[PDB]
Amino acid sequence: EFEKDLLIQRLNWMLWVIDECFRDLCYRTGICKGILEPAAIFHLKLPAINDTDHCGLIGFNETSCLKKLADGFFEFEVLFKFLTTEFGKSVINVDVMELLTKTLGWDIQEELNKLTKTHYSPPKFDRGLLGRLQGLKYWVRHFASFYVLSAMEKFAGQAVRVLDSIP
Amino acid sequence: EFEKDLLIQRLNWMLWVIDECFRDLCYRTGICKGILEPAAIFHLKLPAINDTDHCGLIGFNETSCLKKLADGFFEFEVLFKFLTTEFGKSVINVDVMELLTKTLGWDIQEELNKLTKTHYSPPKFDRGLLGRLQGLKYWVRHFASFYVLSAMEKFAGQAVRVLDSIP
Amino acid sequence: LLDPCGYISPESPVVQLHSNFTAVCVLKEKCMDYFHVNANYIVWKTNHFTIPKEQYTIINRTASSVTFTDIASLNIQLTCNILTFGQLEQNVYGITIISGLPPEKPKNLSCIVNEGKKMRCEWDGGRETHLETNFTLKSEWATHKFADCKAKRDTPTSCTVDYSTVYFVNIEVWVEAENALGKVTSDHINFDPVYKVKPNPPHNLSVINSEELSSILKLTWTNPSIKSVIILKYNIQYRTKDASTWSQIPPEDTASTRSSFTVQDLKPFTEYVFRIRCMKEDGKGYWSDWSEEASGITYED
Amino acid sequence: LLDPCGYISPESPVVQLHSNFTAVCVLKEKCMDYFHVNANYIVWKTNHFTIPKEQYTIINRTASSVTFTDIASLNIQLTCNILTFGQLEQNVYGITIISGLPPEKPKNLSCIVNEGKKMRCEWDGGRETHLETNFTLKSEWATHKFADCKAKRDTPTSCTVDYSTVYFVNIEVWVEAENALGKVTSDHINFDPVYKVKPNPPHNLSVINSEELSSILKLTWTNPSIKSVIILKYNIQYRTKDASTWSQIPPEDTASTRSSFTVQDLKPFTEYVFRIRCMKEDGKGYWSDWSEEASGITYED
Repeated sequence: EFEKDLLIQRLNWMLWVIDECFRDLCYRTGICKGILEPAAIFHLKLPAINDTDHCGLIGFNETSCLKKLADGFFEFEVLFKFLTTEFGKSVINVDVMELLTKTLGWDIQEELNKLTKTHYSPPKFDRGLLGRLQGLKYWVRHFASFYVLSAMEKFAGQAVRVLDSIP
Repeated sequence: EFEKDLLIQRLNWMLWVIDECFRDLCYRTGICKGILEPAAIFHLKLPAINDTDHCGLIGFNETSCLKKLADGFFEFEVLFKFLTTEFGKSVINVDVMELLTKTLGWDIQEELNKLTKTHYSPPKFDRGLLGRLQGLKYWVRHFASFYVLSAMEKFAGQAVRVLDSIP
Repeated sequence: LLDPCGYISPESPVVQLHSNFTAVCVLKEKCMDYFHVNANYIVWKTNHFTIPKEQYTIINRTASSVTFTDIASLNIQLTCNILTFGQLEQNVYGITIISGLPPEKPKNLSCIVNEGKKMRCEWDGGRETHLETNFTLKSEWATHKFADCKAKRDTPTSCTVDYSTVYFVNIEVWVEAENALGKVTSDHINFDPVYKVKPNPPHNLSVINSEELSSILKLTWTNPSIKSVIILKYNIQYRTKDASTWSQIPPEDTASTRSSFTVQDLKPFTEYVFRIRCMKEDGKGYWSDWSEEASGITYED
Repeated sequence: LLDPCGYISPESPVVQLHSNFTAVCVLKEKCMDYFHVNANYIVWKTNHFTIPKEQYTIINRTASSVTFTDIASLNIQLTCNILTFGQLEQNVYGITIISGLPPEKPKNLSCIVNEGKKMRCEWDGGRETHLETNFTLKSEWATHKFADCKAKRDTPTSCTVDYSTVYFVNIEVWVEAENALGKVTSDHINFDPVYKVKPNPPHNLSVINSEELSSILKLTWTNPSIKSVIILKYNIQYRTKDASTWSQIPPEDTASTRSSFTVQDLKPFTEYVFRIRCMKEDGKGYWSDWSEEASGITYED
């Protein structure tokens, strides 16, 4: 009972909040998508669909891809916690994204186990990362916000694509 | 600068609250001073003036007596904590008696050190006792209340006598 | 150890109104030896009145008992004493007998997510129980339990969770009613919070003469932020400044998200008042309150 | 490590209104090498408006600075960017400049113990500072410090301690005002709480024709529980049911604790209204509010 439509409503809600953070960040900060991005060193692994995940129309396969989508969505909770601290006071519903994303991981992680026999386990909530992320101080925290938001926008956007293309 | 008058106002306020607990206990419980006392085994050391404390008119001496008054008043804080739990909801100001009594010990303990050279230290707040006292359950807690109140009434009453008789 | 002559059993009972209750006072052997007494020396008192000896029943030399039947008093203070030699009366033990009723099963449980607030659920508490009764709203996804929401003394029929709403995920909810005489649960309800939204009403309502006709007024407004989650449906009402009742645009014409509407066939140089409300498009959820009223006047013909 | 091209110094300043503020943006050497830029490539923006290049001052090849003088804006968002080759503008750093005033020394600190409530102290906060300012009531006996009482955002000029009043012991009290630009303390006051009591008013006031005369009415009442701590003094007021002003019993006649008073020389078969209040006998403390009014009528002559 794979509820793709419902997962898509979650991805779009998530995309909506994401967009609202960019707009809010751009408004109070000046750091805007493609107009004035940070001059800083990208330095943290962020979930991203590779070709090794075989998720595009050619060479596709739920197996490898759902695995990435689920893994990424679980990895997003730590990021959304950092985001909640940064946008919670100015963006409606950022505070529940850490739960929503766990929800996408769970439901997607349920498909995998049904699709394979390799039994999958939702990754470890990285407290160490949260600690480092929540450890950034002053201006640079907006940079983290910008990069995190960018990575989530791309991923979530791709997830919607992937889910709409599975029959 | 021994402020006896002020210490006496504290003792009378304390006596007042004490009396109010007896009346309250007698009212809700039936356990009344000299009309229906508990049929129970008195089993806890409670401060009390001895003749060894030489506090009466004959053989008196601030030295030995103030020592007892101060010691007892410090020992009363643990008891007043037990009492606060028992009467706090029905008797005004029982909740501050544990501080008032510490105050009588301190001020009296200040006289001693001035009267002697033996340097005195306010005794140890007995957490073990509090723990046992606060450990009694149901009806028997009123018995503890009754005995504790009786011991405090006598002592405090004697303290007022002692303080009024020192020139 | 700071200890007693005897005790009353059962310890500190709570009983149901109209039931019977038997109290047994038992004297410890050591105490009996000390005072030279036995069950026959027990006197019973309630609320300071000596219970007449004829209602006592000596069950054994160690114990006396009294039986209250068809209890109608919410609170009984029972005391056990021994009549020690010398006509000296001393207190053995005491208990407070409390009575009331077990809680009725909470019914008509319903929840609502007022935009900007966390989920709130309401239920009909039943018959008065005369006992301190706790109400706890329980909620959980199939894979995670949320904080129990404990109702407030003042508002025992409602709870507002402390966690933010997560739309598009089914949540299991129910109420647990409990007091000294019983614990019970309402039937469990299950729903997607998205179908229980009560949006704020559209705001910034403005009436503008858009077209160059005298029978047209254009309504404009700002939808509530919740539009990010649900597709809105509206009810647009309008009347002449002097009319007593509201007319309404046909719902079908305002059945999907929008920020404007042109009202037609209005009388010339006439003043009109408008008010609007919205809710989830499929009619599943709650109608928002009416927006602030807005006025406009058509041009002369 | 998730790290930057440069930074602005000082970090996140708070400055006093009407002062001058200089911000220095410095680019890290590594970043300068990467983008092939230097201080000359720094552009400054405030609230999304590019600061004109002529107001910049290159202090060294690594740094640019701007100077705001006589700051009058409460909040300035300053941003540092580099104009990387290709007319590509990228953000280096940013800071928010906040301004306001240091707190004035709290004055006229006074406290009061309203019977039944914990001690409350009031003070005049001074001039508006435009900054989030904390007020903390400090209190201590010579041998013990009580919990600091932090004033509420709503009520910044008052605090109500969380500890119960202990009469007959001198307590040292003072207020600490602090905001980003300064910390300051009011003068310390010292007092025995017993001289700052505001008793509840006497209640259960009753007018009774005690004596068999027509010029006498007997007033009876219940003193407030605080009588256990202080000796009461009273102000008894009375007037005829139709009089417009109150008369008053001579204070000297009601200068010590009592629960009754016989008013004399009253006109026959006339209705009288009474009201009473009390405070510590030595006049040190606060008058309670007036009790509920009480009525009585004298007998016919």
